[PDB]
Amino acid sequence: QWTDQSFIEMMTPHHQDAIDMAEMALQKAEHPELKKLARNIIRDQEREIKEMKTWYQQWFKRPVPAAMDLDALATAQNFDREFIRQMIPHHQMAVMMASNLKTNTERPEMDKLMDDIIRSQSAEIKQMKQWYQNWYG
Ligand SMILES: [Ag+]
Ligand SMILES: [Ag+]
Ligand SMILES: [Ag+]
Repeated sequence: QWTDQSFIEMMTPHHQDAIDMAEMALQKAEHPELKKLARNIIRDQEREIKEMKTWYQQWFKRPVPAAMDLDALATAQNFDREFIRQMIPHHQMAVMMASNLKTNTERPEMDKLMDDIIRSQSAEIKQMKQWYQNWYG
């Protein structure tokens, strides 16, 4: 059961992990589709980290207090395959957390953010699943 506070505390580094992996994709991705996805992840999730940080300090009067395998990704023969393998369940975790917080929060800021996370990351999961089939199925 997430609260606004615990959600931000956990979703911030969770998002940062996705961003870090997407950054690696800018260099190492094989398919242009994956590079485009990576750019979207960086743009959307950096923005959301910024919003969460701003709100956290407003609401709690203090800054946000400080799981994926980048090593495995960097050495994979197929970067895109390993990226998808890790990013799908990572995204699924975000969707799960967001869906729960949506039922717990009273804040319009969080309600809208949850909708964005659920919509965008669900769509990206669908894309990645199809690409995986096309490329490796
Ligand atoms: Ag996240
Ligand atoms: Ag993710
Ligand atoms: Ag979690």
